[PDB]
Amino acid sequence: ERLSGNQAPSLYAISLIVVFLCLAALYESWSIPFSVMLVVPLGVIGAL
Amino acid sequence: MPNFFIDRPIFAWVIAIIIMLAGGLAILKLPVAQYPTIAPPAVTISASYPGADAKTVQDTVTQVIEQNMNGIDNLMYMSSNSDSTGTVQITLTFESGTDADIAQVQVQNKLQLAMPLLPQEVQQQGVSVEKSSSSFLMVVGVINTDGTMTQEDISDYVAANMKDAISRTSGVGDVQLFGSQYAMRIWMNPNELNKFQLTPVDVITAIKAQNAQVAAGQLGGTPPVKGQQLNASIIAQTRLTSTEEFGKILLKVNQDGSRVLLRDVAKIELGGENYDIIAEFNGQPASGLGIKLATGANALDTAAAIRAELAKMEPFFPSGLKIVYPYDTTPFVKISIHEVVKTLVEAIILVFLVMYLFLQNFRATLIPTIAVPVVLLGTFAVLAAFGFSINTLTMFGMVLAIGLLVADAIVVVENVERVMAEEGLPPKEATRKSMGQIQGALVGIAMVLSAVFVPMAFFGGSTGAIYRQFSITIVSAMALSVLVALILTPALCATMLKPIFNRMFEKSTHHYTDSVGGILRSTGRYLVLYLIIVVGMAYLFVRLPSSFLPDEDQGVFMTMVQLPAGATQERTQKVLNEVTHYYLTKEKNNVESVFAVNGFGFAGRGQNTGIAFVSLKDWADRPGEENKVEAITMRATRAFSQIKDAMVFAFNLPAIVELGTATGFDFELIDQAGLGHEKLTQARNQLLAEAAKHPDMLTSVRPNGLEDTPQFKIDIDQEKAQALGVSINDINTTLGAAWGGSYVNDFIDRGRVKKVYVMSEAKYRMLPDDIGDWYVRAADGQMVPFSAFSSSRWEYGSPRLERYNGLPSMEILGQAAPGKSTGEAMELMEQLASKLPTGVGYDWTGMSYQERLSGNQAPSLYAISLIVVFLCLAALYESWSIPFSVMLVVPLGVIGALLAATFRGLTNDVYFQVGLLTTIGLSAKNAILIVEFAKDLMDKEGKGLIEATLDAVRMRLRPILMTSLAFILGVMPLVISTGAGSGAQNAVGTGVMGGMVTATVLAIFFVPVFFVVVRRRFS
Amino acid sequence: TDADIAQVQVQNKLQLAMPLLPQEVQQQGVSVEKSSSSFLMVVGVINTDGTMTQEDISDYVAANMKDAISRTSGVGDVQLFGSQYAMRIWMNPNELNKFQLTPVDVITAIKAQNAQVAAGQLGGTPPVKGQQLNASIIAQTRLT
Amino acid sequence: PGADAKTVQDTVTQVIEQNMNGIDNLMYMSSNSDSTGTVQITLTFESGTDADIAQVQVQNKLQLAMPLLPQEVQQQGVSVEKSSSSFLMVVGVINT
Amino acid sequence: GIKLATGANALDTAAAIRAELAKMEPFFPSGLKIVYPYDTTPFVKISI
Amino acid sequence: EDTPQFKIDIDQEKAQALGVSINDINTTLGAAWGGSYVNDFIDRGRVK
Ligand SMILES: CCCCCCCCCCCC
Repeated sequence: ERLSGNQAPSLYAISLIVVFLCLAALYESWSIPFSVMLVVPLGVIGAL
Repeated sequence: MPNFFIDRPIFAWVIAIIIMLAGGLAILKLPVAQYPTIAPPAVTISASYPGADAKTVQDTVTQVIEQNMNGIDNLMYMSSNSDSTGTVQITLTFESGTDADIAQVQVQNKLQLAMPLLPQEVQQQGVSVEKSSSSFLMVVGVINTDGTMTQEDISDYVAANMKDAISRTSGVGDVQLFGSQYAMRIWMNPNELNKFQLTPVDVITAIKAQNAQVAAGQLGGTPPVKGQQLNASIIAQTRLTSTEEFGKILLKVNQDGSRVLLRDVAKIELGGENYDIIAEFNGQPASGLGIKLATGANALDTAAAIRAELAKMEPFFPSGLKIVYPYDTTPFVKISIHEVVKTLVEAIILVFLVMYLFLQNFRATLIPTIAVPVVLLGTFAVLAAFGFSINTLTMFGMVLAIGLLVADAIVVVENVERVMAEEGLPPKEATRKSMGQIQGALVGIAMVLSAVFVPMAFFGGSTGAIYRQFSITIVSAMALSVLVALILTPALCATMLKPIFNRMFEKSTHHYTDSVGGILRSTGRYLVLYLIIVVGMAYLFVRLPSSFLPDEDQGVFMTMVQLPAGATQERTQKVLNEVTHYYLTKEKNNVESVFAVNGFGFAGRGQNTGIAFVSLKDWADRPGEENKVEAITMRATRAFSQIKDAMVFAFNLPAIVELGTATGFDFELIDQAGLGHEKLTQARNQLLAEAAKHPDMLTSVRPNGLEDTPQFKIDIDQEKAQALGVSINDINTTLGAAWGGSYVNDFIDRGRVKKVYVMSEAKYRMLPDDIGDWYVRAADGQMVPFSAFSSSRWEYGSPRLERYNGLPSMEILGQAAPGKSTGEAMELMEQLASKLPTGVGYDWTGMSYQERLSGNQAPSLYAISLIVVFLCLAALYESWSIPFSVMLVVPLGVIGALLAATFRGLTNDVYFQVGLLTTIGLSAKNAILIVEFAKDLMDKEGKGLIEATLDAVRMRLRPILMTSLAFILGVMPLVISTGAGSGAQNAVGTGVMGGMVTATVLAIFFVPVFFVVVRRRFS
Repeated sequence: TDADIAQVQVQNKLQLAMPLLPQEVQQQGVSVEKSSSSFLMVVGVINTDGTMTQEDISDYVAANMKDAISRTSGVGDVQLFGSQYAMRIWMNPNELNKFQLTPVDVITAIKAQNAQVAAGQLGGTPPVKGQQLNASIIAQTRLT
Repeated sequence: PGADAKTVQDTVTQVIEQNMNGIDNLMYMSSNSDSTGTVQITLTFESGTDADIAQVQVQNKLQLAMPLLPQEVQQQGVSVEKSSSSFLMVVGVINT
Repeated sequence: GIKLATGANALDTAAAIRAELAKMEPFFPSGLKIVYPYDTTPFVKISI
Repeated sequence: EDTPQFKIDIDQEKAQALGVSINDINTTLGAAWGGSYVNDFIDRGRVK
């Protein structure tokens, strides 16, 4: 239990890096992925 | 594929970041050692039978064990020893790739079923099945300053307070002591045993009785009575804890009412379990801790954790006890890898300066400053995929790989700059024009260079384990370099490379094409000049000594004193006090410390054998070529030549401590017909005296074992022992326990189980006249001397007996003469051994076993190279006779390496053979891009075969000088470096840079010769 | 099933039971082995002249041939069609009767007088200061 | 058999535990020692380890501890089992 | 009589038994000869 | 939690003076109060 909750923050970090780079390698623009990595806090707040 | 990046510079940036993030989190999770596992897996059975000579050990322990080593998988050979110390060492060597944990359990399960077949005293000592990977990470020595703690006071403190937590602190493998802990120690006095009519048998019987453990049950146990209210586990007489309690042990009571106790006939100390080895550190007494390294651990992080833990023990020590470090190769592996990472980082700097010389724009020099450290990082990400480590072998694979990386980002980076010059193409339209040229002969670079290095990982058997460490890390830095040439390289030229020094007036005014155009007029005069190079490289290659790995200054060397036969422990301690005295009054300015071990040497463990762990100063505190181990061991061996009644040979460590040597063999001599030991020595002396009359082929031939020594036979008469009525199992027990020692049972000291030994006191077992002080009871109570039933004599016997594959043997070490190869010396030895007496065989072991089973692998895998390199170049061009123009550049790079190795004193070790193939790699890469352009100018234009060759050579002249000048200067500190780890980089650096001088100064002339001469033959 | 691990798991659970066996079973050798049910081959050894009997060949192919074949990789176990030599003592109940001897007295005499004895050393460790000699002491050996 | 819990603690349990180091993948150890004389030493490995590679690595350095144990343990035999702690099911048997 | 271990190749084992027997033949006493009265592996080779 | 125990303490030399052996004592105290596995028998075809 203190291994799940201790590595969780690093799961959220490397999962946001991958979805950022997969987005920039598809829609070209560096500003595109930044348009949508701002939408992640809008959906996390309803989850919790 | 590189033209898909017409409009995707970002998608090139994404998967460049992915390679830098795969390589970034790989370095932080990758093992760091000095060397990989080169030696094949080997498992050592160690048994011990105290008091026994070599024959009692062999006939009761050694043959019984090895008649049960069967059904074990992947076993190459097996070889055992039998000392007069009383020790067995059976080594079982397995094939490469054998799971050493699986093979070890199979060895110990066949031995666990053979434990009821061994003597009971061997079962009490316990056999050990350990994986022999003998590489001391670092030796923790422990000494007292003033001295109240003796040899065994320190060794018991280490094993009870220091050994347990060093076995912790993750990354530590097995630990191993220089000494033994305490034991309760009964020194018998045969005068009182004669006086009270006791034997040593009566002493042994009363100690097993009055020191035991009792199961006693419970109060209110199960089934109870009804209405029971109480449980209590009851405790009975436990083991003894103190020295005073052993003295009070009743032996017998005389009829007049007197107690005959143990301390009345003996004296009882608390001493070591054995007294065979005594260890000193600068003369004052010491202990020690050899430490091994685990799997998947760093060698730089455990030594930073052991030493960080020994600082958390130095408060709690007794006042006087400190820690020294007589053997620590970790500063050598810390510097010598950091001095290769400095070559990597200052290779990217020299790219940045060479390309600001030749090109005069800042925005172009950033482009190989990006693409070269991406492929370096991606090579670390693929070593973790294969499961490798950061070691010396895979870091010089980097250094040699940074000639290809430099050559893959100078080519095309330059070609984009060239098509922007002769026409005003914008930087995106010009980058596609470069992909019309450098695309197809760039994925042919990727596949010709695979066939140079991929059939090198298939070299087998503890020498191809070294070549596989180079061949993975170079094909990795060649496959990504191409992948980083089509992607994230062209992209960096379509962007950030903006359109449109009195040296260009000298460089571009070159009469090179005026020279080459006169060479093509006269090709026959220089075609025979090429044959002088082919014969010149086919002679310097043959006349060259062979080697494995260069000698290096470890900071620590060795010294081996070996006394004659029958020598004692004080007579060997006398010489080690004269060797320690040498290094502290004659070599004061070089050596910090000397750790003398009296008792153990190469493989014997007699009292006439000793060794010293001489550790030098820091390399920065010890300058000069005169102050290295190449000279210090030379200049001490001169000084230890006039010492008498000893052989004291100071020497340097090898590269891998557990390999053999080059130009040297390792020979066995088996008696496969039951001849005997004296029939095998006469076959051994016949072979050596016949191998000494071939001095031009065989040098330094010798036996590895020991020669026969006088030993003191005692001989019981049987009727004299029965007419007196004494039993032989009382006679042999009195002789064995007193003179040899007898482990009896255990006791508990400070909550720690420790042994109890029974042996005679030292002043009653030194001489053959002390036999007359030992009497034995008869059945009726008479004390009978040993002279009353037993004579004695002196006779020869073997202090060390060897067996090989279950049959007796005598190992023979030798080496080839200066100027001849090993297999020529190895076929002579088996022409001499076919003239031996009938029933004597031979076999090859060690490194000679590997060299025999892998004979035609070097010309048979390079034959598969030359077919695939031919086919991948016949694929690239449109003709079958087009590969020639390229394949004949191979003697042009090798000729400079064979010169640069003989004008310095080098040798074709494993660092010179990897350096050839990376100069064969660069000369063939440059030759492809010449005759690619010259073949395209014939097809897409109307160039007539000399207009094509001269046009293509002047437009490839500029990059072929950039990647040569960047990589001469890159490895140029490697040929000048001295001291700290510079043995390897002088070997890899010199054979490269002298070999690629003659690939850029002469290769730029013969490739335009070969492109024209070949296709006028096949027009 | 990985038969390497499946044969470790057998003699894991067998060495729990092995000290619960008769002593004569243990000193003959208990063996665990990964093998086929039937023979891969048979290697027959004959004598083409007649200087060796049937039990002279079986001793040679056990002392000199059986152990190196069983160390060859792939060989599960070896079945010898014969037996090697033993020192074979054929007692006689009438002379044992005539001298009031039993087979126990035969066995006890052989264990005493056929022994390989560990007898120590002259000048072994820890020595007296000034010791100048070191030599092994040779007591009884095996009968040959 | 028939030993105080402190006596098996320093003659048996610690003797095993200073040898159980260097085994690959190790999360923790937890041993116990009763007054019956019984000791079990759980060697919890980290998840993803082959439980049969780990069972033969804990076994080939258990066997170099038999030279250091009291000799009464070698007749009962010190086991090593691929282990478990919870019951999958209980099968009861009654009489009617 | 030679039993084959579990998993071992029958032809690689039989070819490795003949390599050991060839090393014992130089040291036989005179008149002693190896015969091959039963071998299941020549079927495996000659049928393929 | 810490149980009361019953340390019975067989003194050596008092037993040595009375003429008893310690090994007949220790197999008397153990067999009576704890029990002793002697050997095996066969109940309905099983070694018990
Ligand atoms: C992504 C590039 C992977 C390169 C892998 C190198 C393979 C080398 C094989 C050499 C023979 C074992």
